Amino acid sequence: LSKMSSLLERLHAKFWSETIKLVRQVMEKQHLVSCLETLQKALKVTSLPAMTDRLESIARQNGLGSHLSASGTECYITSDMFYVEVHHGENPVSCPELVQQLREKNFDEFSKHLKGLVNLYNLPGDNKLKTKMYLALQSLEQDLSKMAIMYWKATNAGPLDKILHGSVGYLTPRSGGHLMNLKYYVSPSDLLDDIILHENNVSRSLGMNASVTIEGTSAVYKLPIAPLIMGSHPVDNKWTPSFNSVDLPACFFLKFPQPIPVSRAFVQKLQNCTGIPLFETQPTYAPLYELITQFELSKDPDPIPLNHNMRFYAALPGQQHCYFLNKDAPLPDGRSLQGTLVSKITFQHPGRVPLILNLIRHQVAYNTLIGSCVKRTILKEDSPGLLQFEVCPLSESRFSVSFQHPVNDSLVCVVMDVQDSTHVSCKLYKGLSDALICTDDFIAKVVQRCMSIPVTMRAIRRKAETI
Amino acid sequence: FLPLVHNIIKCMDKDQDLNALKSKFQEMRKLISTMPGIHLSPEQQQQQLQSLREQVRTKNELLQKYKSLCMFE
Amino acid sequence: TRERLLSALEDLEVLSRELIEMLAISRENQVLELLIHRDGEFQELMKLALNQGKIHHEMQVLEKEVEKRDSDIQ
Amino acid sequence: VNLKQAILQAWKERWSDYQWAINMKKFFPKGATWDILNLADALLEQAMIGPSPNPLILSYLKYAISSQMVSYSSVLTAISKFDDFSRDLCVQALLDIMDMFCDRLSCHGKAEECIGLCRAL
Repeated sequence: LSKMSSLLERLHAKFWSETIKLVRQVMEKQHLVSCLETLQKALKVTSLPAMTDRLESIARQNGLGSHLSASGTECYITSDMFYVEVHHGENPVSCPELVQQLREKNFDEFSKHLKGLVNLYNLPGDNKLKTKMYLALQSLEQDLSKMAIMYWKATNAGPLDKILHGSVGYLTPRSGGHLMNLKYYVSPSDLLDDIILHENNVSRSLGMNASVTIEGTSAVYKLPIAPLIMGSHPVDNKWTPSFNSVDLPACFFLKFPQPIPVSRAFVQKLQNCTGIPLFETQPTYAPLYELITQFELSKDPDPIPLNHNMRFYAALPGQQHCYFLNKDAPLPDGRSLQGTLVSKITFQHPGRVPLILNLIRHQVAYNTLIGSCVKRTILKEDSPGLLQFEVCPLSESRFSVSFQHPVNDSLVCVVMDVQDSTHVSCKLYKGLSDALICTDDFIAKVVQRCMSIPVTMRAIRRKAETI
Repeated sequence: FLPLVHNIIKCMDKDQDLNALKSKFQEMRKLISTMPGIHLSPEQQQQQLQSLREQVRTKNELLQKYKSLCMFE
Repeated sequence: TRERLLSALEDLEVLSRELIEMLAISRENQVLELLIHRDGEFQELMKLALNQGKIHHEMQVLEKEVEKRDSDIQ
Repeated sequence: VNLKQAILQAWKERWSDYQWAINMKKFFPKGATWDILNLADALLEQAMIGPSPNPLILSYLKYAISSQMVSYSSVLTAISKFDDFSRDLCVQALLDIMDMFCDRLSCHGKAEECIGLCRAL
């Protein structure tokens, strides 16, 4: 449309040397040109100074200072982040991640790495403390490394045990802009794909993660600037006490990529274990089952909201299931299970990080058991089957799945309590005059092998119907 | 094509007429690469190729028929 | 296809000149993006042109075989 | 058909207590004051199976007391037949149900119902 009048004014131009002479006279006499350049870096052909130009464009894009010394060597330069492609330290590592991205045509991941390296050193201090602040992170990282190695000294456990029940976790050290990732949990479903063997080339995203970092806060805290574990209790870790240290206006963080919904009693348990307040302002509490459903539905997004009204449907092989997750059922205190989304847990010194993680592992395990109901499969109002189930919270870390007896007509309620990360105990609750359905250890076996409600309910139904 | 326009923009950020006339001469080279010898739509090229394939097939089949056929014994 | 090639040529020519000239008189992202589209489509048509050149060489060999079989028939 | 099946259908499709009352009327043409059919017994059995009572069937029983569907005598007998006593939550629920009708405890019927209220007390 506008191109038609553009071609008409172009026909008027046919009816430019004077324009070049005008540009020359102005030469004898900003943002737009560089913006067009940064759009057009996509269309540059592969060549050595052109790739230097596109890397300079990445530098201008993420706010960093480019400097070439040749067509080979180009430096990205800011107050501490200084590295080349061919402050206060060497250029440490020829890291294969950045080189592997740049040897291919993967410049956006290079941009993400420079974004992460900006967000590491964007701390508010006058730059001197910044160095010391980064040093504190280094000390923390070293301590964290030792603890995982201490666990590897303790038992020669596989990576799965290192994830599920060990100290720290599967620990990927930092490399470029990617900060240090602890994998504290991987579910029995998310372990499997479409039956994964878990050998030490395990994926970064294969589970639930938490990245450790430093961040400037509004308060002042005392953090170590030295590797705090010089002496190690041979099966534990043991920390020499503080001061060294200095009172940086910052704190360590465990940032989760996807915010975890946690209950109120979790908030008090973690503020007891840490000592530092978690929610600086008090947030707006919500029922946990809303947040669990928003978490599980916002895993795989679609533009249509499900409009569930807490009545989820499950299409299974030899069965069809319905679930009522039943928020606002009252606890013994008289209130529903109220929780909020946590994303950043602040700790001061690294000895807290196993205990903290055990708490989060507990919480994440509980969410997976309530995560298995939240599905998008709509087998709406099918007259065959639709075994109508209910989930209610009797307490923190306990819940109950209530459902019709497969033989008789009284209710049967299976109460599940999540003791630890991989241990969930189960009790069948039955009328005094009913049929034998299952033993509790069978329910514990199916739960710990699958970590999903509907699979265990089908196991209950099938082992009832064989008898 | 377009990286020369990029160099003209880079020269404008630096400051010229030379690369502009080189772009004009490049469009003259574009005329020389419009010379080749193809003018029909590619559908018409496909029609011509299929018709000529059928022609060579039927002519070879006729000549093979008269290779094999003797009117006399 | 020559008409579409040449229209893309002259359009690219004088509209890129317009973009250069408005840069020069300033010291227009939409017509920029359309120039990007015209450049890509022109390069695609040049690839189709080289393919049709291969097709025409095949056609020349094929019509030589046509004339040889015609001479055998006659 | 049975009272257990009607209460259990009332649990399956979520019925509010008044819709439960209407559909309970519709399932059974003879009311039989609902105490011949032992409404309080079936509601207490299928409410007190878990460690904690499901609030749906307790809401059904609290409506069936506050509205005068079920006499106090049948409720007090069905409360008396529970024991177990290892679960404090079910016992607290039974004491709230007793907190509803106690101090009121007024039969308005035949004298045999009043004798039944005496034995139930």
